[PDB]
Amino acid sequence: IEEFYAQFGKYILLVPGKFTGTVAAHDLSTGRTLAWLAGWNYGDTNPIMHHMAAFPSPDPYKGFEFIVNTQGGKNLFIYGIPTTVKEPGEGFNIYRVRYDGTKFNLVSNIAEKTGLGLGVHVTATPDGKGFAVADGQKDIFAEFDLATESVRTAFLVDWKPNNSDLKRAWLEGGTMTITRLKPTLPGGKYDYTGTKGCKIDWELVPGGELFLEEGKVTGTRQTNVVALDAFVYDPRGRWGALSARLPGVAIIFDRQDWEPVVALVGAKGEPSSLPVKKVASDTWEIKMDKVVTPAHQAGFSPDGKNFLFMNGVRQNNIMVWDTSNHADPTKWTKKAVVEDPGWRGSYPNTFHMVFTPDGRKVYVTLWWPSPTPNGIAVVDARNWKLLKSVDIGPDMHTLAITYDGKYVVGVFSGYQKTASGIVIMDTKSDEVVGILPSVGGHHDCVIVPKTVEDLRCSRCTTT
Amino acid sequence: KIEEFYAQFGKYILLVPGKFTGTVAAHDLSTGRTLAWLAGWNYGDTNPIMHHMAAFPSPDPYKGFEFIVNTQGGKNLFIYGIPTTVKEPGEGFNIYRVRYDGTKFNLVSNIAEKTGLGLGVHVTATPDGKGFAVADGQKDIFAEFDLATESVRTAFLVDWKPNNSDLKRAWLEGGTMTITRLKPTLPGGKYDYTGTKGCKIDWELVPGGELFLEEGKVTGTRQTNVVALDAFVYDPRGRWGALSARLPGVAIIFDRQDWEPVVALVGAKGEPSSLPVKKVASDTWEIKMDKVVTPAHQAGFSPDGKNFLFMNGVRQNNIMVWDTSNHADPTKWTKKAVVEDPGWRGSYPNTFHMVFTPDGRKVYVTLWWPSPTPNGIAVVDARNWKLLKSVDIGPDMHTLAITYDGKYVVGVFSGYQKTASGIVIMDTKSDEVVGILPSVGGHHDCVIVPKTVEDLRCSRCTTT
Ligand SMILES: [Cu+2]
Ligand SMILES: [Cu+2]
Ligand SMILES: [Cu+2]
Ligand SMILES: [Cu+2]
Ligand SMILES: [Cu+2]
Ligand SMILES: [Cu+2]
Ligand SMILES: [Cu+2]
Ligand code: NA
Repeated sequence: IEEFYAQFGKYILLVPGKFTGTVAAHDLSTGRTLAWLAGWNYGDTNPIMHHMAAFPSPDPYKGFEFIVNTQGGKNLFIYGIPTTVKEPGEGFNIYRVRYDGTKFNLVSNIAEKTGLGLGVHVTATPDGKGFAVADGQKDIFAEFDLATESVRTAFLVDWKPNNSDLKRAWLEGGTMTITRLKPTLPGGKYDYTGTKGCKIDWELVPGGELFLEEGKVTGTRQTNVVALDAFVYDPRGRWGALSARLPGVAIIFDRQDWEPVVALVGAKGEPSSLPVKKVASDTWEIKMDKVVTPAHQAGFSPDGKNFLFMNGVRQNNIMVWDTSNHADPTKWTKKAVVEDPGWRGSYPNTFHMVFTPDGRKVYVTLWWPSPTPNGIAVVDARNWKLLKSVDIGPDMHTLAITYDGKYVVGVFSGYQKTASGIVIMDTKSDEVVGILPSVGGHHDCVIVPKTVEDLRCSRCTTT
Repeated sequence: KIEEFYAQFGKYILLVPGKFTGTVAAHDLSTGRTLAWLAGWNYGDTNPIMHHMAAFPSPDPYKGFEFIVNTQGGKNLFIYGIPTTVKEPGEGFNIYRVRYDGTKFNLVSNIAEKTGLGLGVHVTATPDGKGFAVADGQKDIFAEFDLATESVRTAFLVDWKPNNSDLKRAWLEGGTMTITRLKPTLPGGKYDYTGTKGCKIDWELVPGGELFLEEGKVTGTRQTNVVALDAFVYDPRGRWGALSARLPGVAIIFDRQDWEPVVALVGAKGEPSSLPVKKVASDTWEIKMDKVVTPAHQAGFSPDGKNFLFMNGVRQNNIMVWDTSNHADPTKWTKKAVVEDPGWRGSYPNTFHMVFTPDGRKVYVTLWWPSPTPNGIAVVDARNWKLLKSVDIGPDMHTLAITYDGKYVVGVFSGYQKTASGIVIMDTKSDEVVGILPSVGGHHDCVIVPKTVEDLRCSRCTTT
């Protein structure tokens, strides 16, 4: 067994636990868990540990830092756990955690310091000195400076539907408005702690994008939701892509002047992009005459020359843009679309991804609801053809890769109530080399990076 | 491919509680998958220190099984170094029945709320698989429960009256231990001991913590009346149970047929095998001790029931063994061997949790130390009563279970709730570690789901 682990190399796997309330680092070279922390011990009464990213450390085994965030409110009530809790904790914390070579230290709550409570993807910036967080119930994203724990920028995104009827509010198109946000409380604090700011009272769960149009999700501004998901970074610098699941759009922002420059449109058969028009000193718009399908997971390739966005449910595919023109995102155009006849139903959804460091392949999860086994698609990232699908387990989420390129490491999470695990796949044979047990509902995972170059294949360039 | 690893382990499911993680989980050791987990805080349990557990026989665990897991609460949250600013920790002391249904866990009931008894230390299944006991060493109460009707069969309180009321001498100089059969005091035949109610001390005497009380490190309203009950372990032959009391270093044998204590075994080397029990009221018994030589903690019978072990701790670190082959008469149980080692002569290691092989030829015993000394597993020849070998594992070693075919010991270590943790598997032929699996857990227990009553002889029933 130690022979088993000695193949993997000295890589540390970090995972949040979703409804377990924990975060944990595992030493893939020995099978030992190095450290873990349980949010509830600190008085977080609803620690839905959601997403995270880790910063470059010259020796992760001596120390490393990471951000992990949580959801809260009625997000406790949507995974089927028959809890009698009446008033769930507000959550939406953004925790800075440092491993000191023995234990995790809860260093700070960045959500409490800044007033932005945001509970979906966390991504590191490519120089490892800042991070972004987005939220799909509030439709806000921000980028943060790690050293000062302060907001660099924050934006609200809003939908104005053509047809105010809920079932048609996205299908018949609408106007997306992007507004740069400014702090409203004393001290330069934002007023978005806890559940404050929500358009809907819980998130749109994996594979659940259409649940809002279907009348399944309560809240006060249902038809104004776009479900922001993530801000992923071009590894070349300068640009980030903000995914918005309901319009199926990735808005490219220029991080130099903090403006949106163009809007990629996910659906197959739809234009490569739509323009972003500025309408006010801090406000921009995108007009869409229709929305063919929602989309979710998004990512750049290691060299930044491709960007992927996974259309889901109304279409299940991998949409690929040629992003090789780093100077001009209005040049980025659809170059390929990975499809398969077996993805013609509502599920599976093409899901989380990770590229090999050499950019030659991308691994993409295939998610279904219970009880179909969920899996990993292996895709040739030179000719954009599906090579292989491999079944893994129920409710498969994210993939990380060891930074030598030799093993993909993924998690599945049992819909928070059935089987869960860590899977390791050998990238030479594309076969599963083992399952390790995992007490986790993880929707995320990362391998602690040593360099900035490692972030190109980490929770920086992709979800 | 680890599947080669896992195919050798066999079809066995390991359950572990997470202590400070607040979870309980089952792992399928044949595939490495976690079958199901549950997080107590999801259910509104704000301080779910998931502590001890026992599982009941199931003809096919993979299609379903049930278990009990209980929790601690109150200031137990504050004793493992976690820099929490929480000021009003949940009261805790829940006892949960959980059922795996082949797909997920189902929190079937809260037996503490149902019965009125909040007891947060060892859980042990009875030999027939139809009942279970739970003991508590801050309240010094234990009870046996009927699983089917989720009711109390019997409950007892145990109290110490010291010869010397000075806290540092309150055990050393002896005292009277009083055992009282309790009656429910609330409507519905409920007891009144939910949450922190009944505590004599405000937290459990932590692993390796026995004397923290005499040295004045532990607050509480009845500090010199504590005996720190630990567990009620069962004779696999039936009839008898042994209730361990850490501070007096005694295991009180009870006759489960009429629920009376019958004899008190005394742990310490050089002291008598046992002391008599005197009945002094319809519901009250006494044991008199002229002194207490050392505390004792882990306790258990061999699978055949003919030996009983009690681990002396801190004043002496040894394994005391009684000949219990006389099933008819516990007053005849007499010390027959003690396992000692030069390396056991400091305060630690403390011989701790244990598991015997199905054939009874060996017993594996945890060696626990405070950080930063590597903790491990001792392998003891259970026929000649000699230490064969010690193996280093990792920090904060806890319990050991064994697969029912006898091939693998499976143990947990728990990082003092802050550092490294994991599940260790040890081949019982070579007595070497055959590897570590990751584990997000602070587990102080673990059990492999049994299929038969015979399996329980090597599970959380005969030993802790
Ligand atoms: Cu996402
Ligand atoms: Cu996911
Ligand atoms: Cu998620
Ligand atoms: Cu114990
Ligand atoms: Cu007999
Ligand atoms: Cu223990
Ligand atoms: Cu414990
Ligand atoms: Na009797």
